[PDB]
Order: sequence, then C-alpha cells, then structure tokens
Amino acid sequence: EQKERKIMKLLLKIKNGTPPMRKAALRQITDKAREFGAGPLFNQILPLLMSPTLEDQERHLLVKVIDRILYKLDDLVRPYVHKILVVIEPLLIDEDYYARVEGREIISNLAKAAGLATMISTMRPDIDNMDEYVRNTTARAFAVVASALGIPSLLPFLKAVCKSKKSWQARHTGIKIVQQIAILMGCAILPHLRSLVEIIEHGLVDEQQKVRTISALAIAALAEAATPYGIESFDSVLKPLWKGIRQHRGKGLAAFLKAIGYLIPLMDAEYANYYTREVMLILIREFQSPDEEMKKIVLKVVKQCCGTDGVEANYIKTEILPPFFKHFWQHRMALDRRNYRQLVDTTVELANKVGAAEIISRIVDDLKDEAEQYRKMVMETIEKIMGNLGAADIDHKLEEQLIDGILYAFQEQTTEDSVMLNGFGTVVNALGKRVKPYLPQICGTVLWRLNNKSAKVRQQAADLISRTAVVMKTCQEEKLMGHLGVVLYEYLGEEYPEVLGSILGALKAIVNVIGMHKMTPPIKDLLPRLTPILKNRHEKVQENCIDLVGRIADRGAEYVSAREWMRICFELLELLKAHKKAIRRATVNTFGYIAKAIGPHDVLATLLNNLKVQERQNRVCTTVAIAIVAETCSPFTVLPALMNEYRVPELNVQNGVLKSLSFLFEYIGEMGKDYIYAVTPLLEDALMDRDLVHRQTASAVVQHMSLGVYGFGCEDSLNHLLNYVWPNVFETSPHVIQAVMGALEGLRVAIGPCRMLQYCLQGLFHPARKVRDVYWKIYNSIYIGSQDALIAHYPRIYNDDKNTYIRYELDYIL
Amino acid sequence: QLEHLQSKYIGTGHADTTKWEWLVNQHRDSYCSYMGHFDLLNYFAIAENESKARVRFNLMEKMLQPCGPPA
Amino acid sequence: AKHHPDLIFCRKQAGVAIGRLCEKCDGKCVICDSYVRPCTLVRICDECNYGSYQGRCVICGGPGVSDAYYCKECTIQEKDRDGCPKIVNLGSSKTDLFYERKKYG
Amino acid sequence: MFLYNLTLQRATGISFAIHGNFSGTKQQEIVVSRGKILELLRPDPNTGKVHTLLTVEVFGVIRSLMAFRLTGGTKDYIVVGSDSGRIVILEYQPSKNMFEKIHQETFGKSGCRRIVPGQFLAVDPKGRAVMISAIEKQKLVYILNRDAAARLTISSPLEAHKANTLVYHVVGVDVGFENPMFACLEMDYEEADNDPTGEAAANTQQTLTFYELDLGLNHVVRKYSEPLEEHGNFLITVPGGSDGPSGVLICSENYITYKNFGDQPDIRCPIPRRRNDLDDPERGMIFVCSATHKTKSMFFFLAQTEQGDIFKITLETDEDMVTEIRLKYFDTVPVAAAMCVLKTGFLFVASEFGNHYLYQIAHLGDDDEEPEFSSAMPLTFFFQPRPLKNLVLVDEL
Amino acid sequence: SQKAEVIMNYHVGETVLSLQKTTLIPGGSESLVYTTLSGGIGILVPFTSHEDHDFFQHVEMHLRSEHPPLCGRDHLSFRSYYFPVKNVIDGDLCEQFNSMEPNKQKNVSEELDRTPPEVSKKLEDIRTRYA
RNA sequence: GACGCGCAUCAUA
RNA sequence: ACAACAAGAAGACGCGCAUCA
Ligand SMILES: [Zn+2]
Ligand SMILES: [Zn+2]
Ligand SMILES: [Zn+2]
Repeated sequence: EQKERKIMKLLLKIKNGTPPMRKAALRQITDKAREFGAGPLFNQILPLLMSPTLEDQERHLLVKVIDRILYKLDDLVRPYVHKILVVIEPLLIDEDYYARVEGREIISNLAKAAGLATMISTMRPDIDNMDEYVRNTTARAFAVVASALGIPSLLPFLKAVCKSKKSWQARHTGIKIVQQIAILMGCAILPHLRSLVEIIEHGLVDEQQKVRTISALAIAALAEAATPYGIESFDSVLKPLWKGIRQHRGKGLAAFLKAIGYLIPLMDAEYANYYTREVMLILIREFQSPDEEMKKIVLKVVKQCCGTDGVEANYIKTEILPPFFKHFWQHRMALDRRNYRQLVDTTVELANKVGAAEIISRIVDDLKDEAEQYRKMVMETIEKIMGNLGAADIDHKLEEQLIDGILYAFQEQTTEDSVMLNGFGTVVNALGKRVKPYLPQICGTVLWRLNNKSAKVRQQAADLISRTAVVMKTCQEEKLMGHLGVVLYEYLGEEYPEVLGSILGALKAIVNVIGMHKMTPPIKDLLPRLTPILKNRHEKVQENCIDLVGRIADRGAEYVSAREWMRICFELLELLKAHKKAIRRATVNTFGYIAKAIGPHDVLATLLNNLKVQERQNRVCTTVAIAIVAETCSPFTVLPALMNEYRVPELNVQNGVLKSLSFLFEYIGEMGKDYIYAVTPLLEDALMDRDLVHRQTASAVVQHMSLGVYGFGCEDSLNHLLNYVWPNVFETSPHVIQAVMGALEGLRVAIGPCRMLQYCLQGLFHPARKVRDVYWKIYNSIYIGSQDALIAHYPRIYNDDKNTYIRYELDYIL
Repeated sequence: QLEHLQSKYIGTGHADTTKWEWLVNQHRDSYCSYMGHFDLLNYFAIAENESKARVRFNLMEKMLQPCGPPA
Repeated sequence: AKHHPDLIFCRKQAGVAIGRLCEKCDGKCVICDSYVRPCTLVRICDECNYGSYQGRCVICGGPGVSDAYYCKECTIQEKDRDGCPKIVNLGSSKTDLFYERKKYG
Repeated sequence: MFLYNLTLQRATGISFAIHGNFSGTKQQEIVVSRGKILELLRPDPNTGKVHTLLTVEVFGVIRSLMAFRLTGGTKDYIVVGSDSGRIVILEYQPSKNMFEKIHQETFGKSGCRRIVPGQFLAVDPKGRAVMISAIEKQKLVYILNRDAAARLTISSPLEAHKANTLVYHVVGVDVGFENPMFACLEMDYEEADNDPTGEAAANTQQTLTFYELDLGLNHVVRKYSEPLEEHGNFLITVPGGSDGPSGVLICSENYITYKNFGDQPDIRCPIPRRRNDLDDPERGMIFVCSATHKTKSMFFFLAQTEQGDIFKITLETDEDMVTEIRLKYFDTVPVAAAMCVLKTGFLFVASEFGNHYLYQIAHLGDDDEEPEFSSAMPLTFFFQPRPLKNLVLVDEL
Repeated sequence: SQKAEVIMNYHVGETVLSLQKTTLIPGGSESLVYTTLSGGIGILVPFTSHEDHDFFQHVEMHLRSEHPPLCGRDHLSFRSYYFPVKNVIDGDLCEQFNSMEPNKQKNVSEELDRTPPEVSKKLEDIRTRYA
C-alpha cells in the first residue's frame, strides 16, 4: 500500500545516502513513528535483519532506528516481543565490544518497555532446546532482563528453573543465568547474596560433572562480585569445596581451585592461613601440569593467595618460591602471551610481599639469555618491581649485575622495543645518584647508537637522553651534557621528521634540566636555525618545537633580540591552524610569553588584523591569545585598542572582541572591579535585540564578570545589566537560552536572591503556559541553590476564608 | 536533558503546581528554618512564656498539615 | 561536557574514591571544561570504581595519569556537591566515529 | 565608608553539653557548645571551680554535638554536625591546646535545609558506627574502623532514604556485640495531604521503627514498625548487654512508656503532679531533657519536667524481661537544656536562660521518708515540693 | 518615589536588639556598639587610612584560603548568609593569626613583606585605639 | 511536504 | 570469558534565499 511504499522509500534513505539524508530520514521517522504503526513496520524491517549477507553499516542503522522507535511504543510491542527477539538475540555473542554493548542496551530497553510475564512465557520454550549456542544466548538475555526491572522480579523463577528434575539442562541454564547476572551486575548483588547462595549450594554434590563445574564457576563469580564482604553467606559452602578438591580431577578441579581461590581473600587472617595451608598442600603437586589454561588458573590462585593479608612472609619464602622459580621460568612460558602477563603480574605481587631483593637476585642472571622474548619478560619484571619498591634495598653486588644486564639488553636488539627504554629509565631513576660511576659508559653507548645505523635507534637514543638528563644533572655532571647538547645541535638537520621530533624533545629536556646561561652553544644561535623547523607539517616536530620556543621565550629573553620575534609571530599565526589542542594552547601561551617581554603594541595589532579568517577555528584561538596577552600585561594598556575595533561593521570582529572581553574577565577574576565601568556602555549596546550571537556573547560576559566580582559589593552597576538581560529570556534557540540561564545563575550570587525572586514573582501564575514554564524553571533554578535564604524574602499573602496563609510567628514584638 | 537537579529535588514546582502546594511547601520550609536556628528559637520562646522543648514540640505538631485542609 | 547535550552524569552518592584524568584532558574541569584555578578534589561513587573501572579517566575513559579537579567558579556556585561527575553514557559520537572509521580502515 | 568588626564579649548561651575523656587522662571534662563558638571546660574537684581552657570560633551554626570512642580505645573523638553539608571529626591535643580535624566527608549542600542531614546525630554506644539524619526523606550511616596504624578511618555512606517521612528523634539502641540498631520516631503524611475531608489530620499515629546495620551485607534494612497510642517527644537509651536490658524509654504527655522489640510487653507509668497546683488543669506535662549515670553496680536515670522537678527513674527487671518502672522525686532546679552527670558526684546544670549551676551530690536519697511511685499501683499521683536538702551549691557561672 | 541606597551589609549571625553610637573610653573616637540576644557585645570601627585598609583586606584574603574554618564552612558564604557583604572587614578571622602555625605565620609574613612582631602590633593597635 | 544554496554557534574532536 | 585504544576525517544547532506540489 501507500504506507508500505513510503516506509520503503524512507528505509532506502536511511540505508544508503548522504549523512544529511540519513539524519533527515531518522528525524522524520522519529516524528511520525506513532502514525506509521508497528505491525507492518516490524514485518518490513525484520526480513532485512534476518538476511545473513547484511553489511554492518546498515545493520547498525537498523538497530539505531529500532531503538528510536522502541520507546515511543510504550505497550504496542507486546505481541512482537518473540519475533523481535528471535532476530535480535545473536548480536550478544559477537566479538565486537560496541555491538555487544549496544545489543545489551537495546535488550534492556525492550525489557523495560515490555512486560515481565509475556517475555517470561516467550522464553519458557528456549530452556529445553538442544542447541548450546541458543542456550547461551538465552542465558545472556535472562541476565540482561534481570539487570532490568530488578533481581527480585525474577527471583521466584530461579527456584522453578533450578529445582527442575526432568533434565539437567534446565538446572545448568539456571546456574548459567545466575553466573551471568553476577558478572553483569557488579557489586549490586550484595543485598541479594544469600538468596542466590542458598539456591545454588545444592548443585555442588550432583552426579553430573557439568552442573558441578558450572556451579563452581558461578560461586567463583559471586565471590568476585562480593570481594570485600560476604563470608557469612559462603560459610555453608566451604566444606563441600574441600571435600570435592581431592575427589575431582581435570576441568572440575580447575573450577574448584578457581572458586576456592576467589573465596580465600574474603576470610579472616587465621582462617585464611588455616585454609591456604591445605590449598598449598595440593598446589605444590599441581604446579606440574601440561595444559596452559590450568597453568593460568593456578597462577591466578597463587596470586590471590599471596594477596591475602593473613598469610605471613616466612611461609611464603619457605614453600612457594623454590618450585615457582624452577617450574614457571622457562622459554615456553615466555612464548605465550596470556601466560606472559599472568606470570608478570604474579611475580610482581610476590615481590611486593616476600621482598624485591630475593626476587631480583635470581632473575638478574636471566638478562644474559639469547632469547629476545625471555629478556623482554625479565626486563618488564624488574621494571615493574622497581616502579613500586624502588631501589633502596638493592645492594652493590646486585646493582652492578643489573647495570651489566640492562646495558647488554640495550646493546643488541632484533627490533625497536619501547620496553627497553622504559625499563632503563625506571631503573636509572630508582637508583638515583648511585649510578654516578657508570655515566661514561651510558654516554658512550648512547653516542654510538646515535651515530650510526641510519635513523632507526636515533629516536630511541634521543628519548633515552631526554629521560636521563635529570639523572646526569643530579649526579653533578655538566660538561658531557653540554657535549651531548652540541652533538644534537649538529645533528638537528634531518630529513626524517620522526627522529627530528625526538631530537627536538631531547634538546628541550636538556634546556629544562640545565641553566639557560650555562648552555654550551649560545642561545642566540638556536632561534635563527630553529625558525625554518616551524614550517614542517608533522605533528610531533611541531609540538616539540613550539614547546622549546615557549621555554626559551619564558626563560631566555634578554639574550634574544626583538627582530626575529616578529618573524616568529608571523609564523605562529600560521601555526595556529594546527588541529591538535596542545599545539594551539602552547602557541596561545607563548604569545603572552613573548608579549610580556615585548611591549604590547605591535603584538595586539597583528592579532586584531587576523580576526576576519572566516574559519571558526582561527578566530577562537586569536581571541584566546588576545585575552591571555591582556591578562599578562596591564589591562588598562590593552582595553582602548580593543574598544576602538568594535566600530568596524563586520559582525565577526564584534563577536571576537566580545569573546575576548569574556575570556579576559574570566582570567583576571577579582581585578574586574576597576574596569567594570568601562565596558558597561559596550555591553548595553551589545545586549540590544539585533542578533542572537551578540546577545549570547554579552550574556557570557555578564556571567563571567558577575562570578569574578563576587564578594566586593559592586551591585550598583551589576543591577543595571539585569534590566537588559531579563528581556532576553524569551528565546527558543538552545544556545542563547543556555547563555541567558548561565548569566542569571551567575548574577544570582552577585546581586542576591531577593531581586531574582521579585522578578520571578511577576508572572509566576500567568494565564498562559509557556511563560509559566519559563518562570517555573527559573524559580526552580533559584530554589535549588541557597534555599534557606528565601525564608526572609517571601512575600506576604493574605489568607482566604478556608485556609490560613499568614505566618504569625514572625509578627511577635518584644 | 540536564534537568536532573530539578526533578530529583523535593519542593520544585512546575506549570501545574497549585497555590496551596507552594504555600504549604514554603510554610514547611519556614518551620524547618525556625527549628534549625537557635536565636530565632530564643526569640520565639521569649516572646511567649514557654520552653524550648515545648516550642519544638509545637513546631513538630504544626508540620503535619498547615494552611488548613486542601480544596 | 557542556558541548554534548546527550551525555548523562551518574549523579549518585559520592564515596571516598578519587577521580582520574588521562593525558588528553589534563587540566579540564569536569563540569564546564575550564582551564583556570583548580579548587577541590573529585570524588566518585563505589559503583564507578569496581574492577576494570578503577583508575580510568572520568570524561573519556582512558588510563588515569592525573587527578580531577573543580575550578573556582564551580566551587563558588557549589556545583561540586551534586554527585560523581563520572559519565555513564557511552556517547553516540564516539561509537559512530568508530563505525565509519572501521569500514574505511 | 569602610568598617571593622571588633568583639568584646562572647556568647554565653549553652545549647549542647557533652562529657567524656577527651584529653585521654583519668579526669572527665565537659565540651559545651554555644551558637557558633566551641568551648572546652573542666571542673576542679579540689576547689570546686570551673575554668575555661579553650575557645575557638567555628563560623557556623552547630546543630548537633556528640562524643564516642572506638572499641577498646582510651580517647574520645568529637563528632560535630553543623549547618554545612559535611560532617567532621575533631580530636583534642593537650600539648598543642588546639582542635585537630581528623576526617571530613561531604554529603550535600550547605545551609539549614529540609532534606539535608545534620539535625539529628546518633552514634553506636559500642563505637562501631555513626548515624546522621535530616528532618525528612534522608538518612545516612557511616561505618568507622581503624587500620594497623592505630588511626581512625571511615567508609562510604549507606543510603537509608524513605519518602514522605517526618522524623521526630533519632537515638541509638545498645546491643551486645551484635548488629548496630537505631530507633527513630517516624511519621507519614502522604495520606494527610490527599483527603480534603480533614479526618486524615487526626487519628494519624506515629510509629517506632528500628534500623539494622548488616556489616556482612553492607546495607541497612527496616526490621519492625510499632505504632504508638500517643505522641512522644524524645527517647532515652537503656544500657544493654551485660548491664541492664536493651530497650528505649519514650517520654510523652503525662506518661512514660518502656518498649522493647520481641516478647517484651509495654509498661505505662503516669507522671506525678504537684500538690494543689494553681496551673490550668488542661495543661499537660512533658520532659525537657534527661541524663544517665552508668555506675558499675547499678544504673539509674535523671529527668526534668517543665517546672524543673528532678525525678529518679529506676528499672526493676527479671532475667530477660522488665517488671516495673519506679519514679522518685529527687530535687528541684531551674529549667535546663541538658544535664551532665560526671564522676565523683558532680552534677552540671546548664540553664537555657540565666546563670549556670554546679551541684555536688552529697546523698543518694536512700531510705527517704517520702514514698516512691510505680506503674503497678492501680490508678493521678501527687507530691509535695520541698527544699533541696540533697544537693549543695558549690560554683556559679 | 525617591528610593534610598544601602552602603553597608553584614551578617553577625546573632539576633541584634540594640544599637547605639557613643564613646566607650575617654580620649577615644566614637563607635557603633551593638548587643545581641545571646550575650555578646561588639562594635563597628571605621578605618583611619587607606594603606591600613588595604593591609587588612590582604590579611583577610590570605587567611580565608590559607586558614580554613574549623567546621569546613566558607567564611565569605557564611557572612553573605542573606545579603552580600558590603565594606565590612571581619576582625574575628583577622585576629586568628596568633594561634596559627609558626611556619605558616612566617610564610604569610613574607607573602605580605612584613614580620609577625609588626603584624601583631598592627592588629592590636586598632583594638587598643577604639577599646 | 519534496529537490537545493548560502551564512553563522558549541576553546566541539 | 565478561577484556577499554591507533591519524583519509566526524557530533549536536540555528538564520536567510530559489523552484515545485
Ligand atoms: Zn557514579
Ligand atoms: Zn581523559
Ligand atoms: Zn568548572
């Protein structure tokens, strides 16, 4: 029919087309969703979704339009719950995290919109299906619809599903639902902990291995969810776990070990020790296992047992390490990645308790291994250990071995790894001033790496010197640092920008760490060489160069002449085009940095001349620069030039100067009480009903100034601006109404709530509706903040025949 | 929709708020303000020859339903 | 973030946890995205601090390298005594950008 | 046109008075609270004089004041609830002679409001938790513990909100090494603002609910709800555990009621009236404040009426239940806001208007000539006021 | 028709039931003595110069942030309890400098480019002159 | 309502 | 297994004008 053809055309518009067409189609379908109807629309959208050859883009658009139309139909989607679910369920098992989360959100929305009984009856026949994929999807759906509407709304159904006797599929599905609820909920199942523990406890002694394993996994999930509290709920579950530890073997043993490891931290010190002893009695013999997943499980169990505060250190050092360092430190362990990370974390936390020296002394000899992956693993191990424990316990016999190992590791590398430089920096920083006798070796090594092999490790060497400049300075060394600086100086002109950025960062770090007047190359010889670098289009080089320029301008300014600053300014005006926020902020800051040294006469003229870009990005940066230079200099030397530029008939210039005034008033803060009289006529002229943008900017200026001048008692001029701000409330554009609301809330604290209440009490009960809505919104905004202050400003209302509206308690006279 | 401060807070009105609701809300707020401060309570207990406990008890009773019955 | 109207704050009883900020947004205010005069410390509820959500950034959600702060204007207006500033909405802009980035490469 | 504020005399209006071992020594001290000035003073048993040792301004209205100590501790930490939207814990350093802030938690907006907690403050007598509540809809509970560094800590607040509820008083129930309990006089008004006929205002009794803090479950749940036949004003904590039965005392007009959860029946005892009273018989009688002397051998209570009569409430109990409530006329003093019964027979009377008195307890009134009163007597009682002859005046402020 | 302006606003925090401008001690200037309903007696004193007023304002500004109140209540917000403060300097906050930590007192002194012995004398001089 | 164009706002990334 | 990331470029808005039914 005609409706079907219209839905076809709009669906084609949504599927393929330009973004404006797609958004127009979306807005019109949201506007007319109720009129279109649900039956044909769903019968029309479902076949496209069920097609297996659907691309992800149109699938996402269809899901979005379904979300947009779902909340409009509050109760008209009840018969369609089954037909939408049978198409939407498979989206929760995909590996796409965003797809999974939006599927969970849409199923939660559908559960909230629909009814409990209808969807429960819909998913009753899904429990006994023989396919395991559909059972898993049904378990996920039950978990999300239990997160929606609350757990107690589904609690009675759990007893029915878990007490089924005809088959174990229902019990397994119920346990899976429980574990998924525990996983997806988080810490919100704490009030309903016992109600789940009692219902799940009976499954630990069943004759089926699947139900026992799934019950153990769900108990582990519950213990994970209730990490710091809940031992009283699990006190009745411990004994079956210990009974099943010895009897079970294989996957069930892994599940039981995971569960018991999760429950160990919840106990007290004495109980934790008493039970971890028995855990260790089997753990020692269980470290020998062929499967990698069992190795990961036992590593997690060891980690959790070591994390308990009830286990004392002597038992750890007497039992756990001698087999740990002999079984878990091999090449095959470093071959994998999950075992990689798990072993790294376990070793780090073990070192956090037994002692860094014992851990480190047996693995420093591992740095000489030929394998690159094993060297990486051990290097991360010491790096993480020294990141937390420092290097206050390491001894000289160990320090020299560590230095030899790290130097050997850095000398030869198969590829470029940042882990080597990160670890080297961490060890050097942790050692502190005791690495002094090894500085020449480090300097020679970094020079040798920087001097050859064609710009592959030169950037890493620059990073290393940037990291170690501080330690070389603290070790009372300046001459070789200056040699390195000058070497980087003749090594500044590279074609590759990637290494150029690193070298510039190294030079910046050298400038930061050492004095500017003691630098081996004179400061006057850098800026002429550095200016052509500003024209490069790469991001990192621009960042490093602008940071170095700002540092030089802030610190070294008496040396630099006032001739090249103009060229630097004309280059920074172009550099403001950069996309990244950091570069723009640095340029804006260095504008004020250089205008502090140089009189703000030529700087202001250059900035004011570039306010007609027609590109919004440049004008905002220019006006922020104007504000920051005005703040840095004396405000009375920069105001008249700004005001004289307002007379230009270009609206962009007026918007820019108004924004500059707003930012300047925000920056100065309490200093605005002296210049408030100057900008009053300009704000009065701007607040007139001529354009929306000008009124919005004037409202922002008023808000910022009122917030700044609070606490001084200058309401004589502030009250005059309220008479012009108030008529601008009746507007429909979101931006202007937001600005007006912000201005009113800023003025509320500056003028007092009495004037605002008097203004609001004019048409609070006006016969119209929109004005009443606006006045009530303003009254609520005033009422939320400083509610107690409204007691003394309430008007007197005379009582009627039936009610008493007079507060007689305040009429008492002494 | 950043209006969460208005809906969650108690006492905020809207278009369909009657005069009686606003009056009773402001009366309850005034009673709470009287109870909170100490010098206002002293003034109330000096103006009429009573005790602080008696004044507090009377203010508790007056908070059940002021401004008479609703219409 | 005032720029995006569709973002929704958690708005719950703040606990004793400390908010975190990544390197991308270091000195920004959690409410008005200002850059001047940090005043107080940001606290978040225990729901926003659990497992994988511990140490994450407040606005975007990157790794935490610095603490979050309130500016002076927010403190004067007493906007800090509202709740945790953690944003619970994923945001339609980020997922959409990821979606037309993935297909193009 | 610029002024400067100078202060010559400080406020002398006592609002809240507490006692405890704040310095940590073996001498009791009193921390009195003015409208906005916090003051510390201690009596001298030798010369019988009171001298101020500390006076600091807090710049705000102190709406509540309580003292407590940790399990097995020897020092008392002061909890102050003010008009601001935060709760602070203070400790007194004898060497520094200044107040040091220990903790600071913010839970809402500042200023005296309706749904902002701070008006009512109750603490667990054991010292494992504290409770703060507002006039309506908002209650908060903070759990306190100590780490291995012997420093006091605090956890996240626990929500105990209840819409459409007018709280009259909040007091902590003493239990023996069990979950903390709090008793409050809740009162609903949702139905009173719906029916315009007017009968909803009347026949609206207030209940007495109990709140349980589940340490293992980390949440608060309502246990019971017991409606009352009449209107009460405040509650008194009867010591429990090994010293006396656990329960609360409810003070109302012309009556006092003991109530406990479980199988304990209610006990009702009338308040004695003055002989040949010239007052209007329509006027009622209520209590203004109460004290407690937890002596190791046997404990009693002290209460004051509107006319300033001091009574001595004694509870006679069985192995688990309580039999009767005994009242005894003690003395007559000017009407006060709060009493502090110190050790070694020191009674502090902080009058609401006028000078402050310090009384020395010389006799306990054992085997007095005048008879006593009890709830077992069927059917109203009368007594004859007489000079003190039981307390001796020592110091006047 | 002809409205009147307000040149002073403050919030003592206590109900005032008396106001009188008179001389307290012989050989001294006039002052505005007010008594409250709680038992406190206070006076309002005008400044003698502008440098002293600026110094007092700077001391108050420094102590507002550097020395927060005991109960964590904003001093400026407390004094602006109903109406914003106008041309009044709080002496109670300024006179708390004596109980401050010695290192913090030093830091404040070299922030003000003065010495604590001179600051104490300056603080006590205004009290001695008018009382 | 449909097919288009121009200008302008959010220190938007 | 519940598990967050890489720069072919995008998110919310508004004010005006041409044509057609
Ligand atoms: Zn949160
Ligand atoms: Zn971030
Ligand atoms: Zn802010």
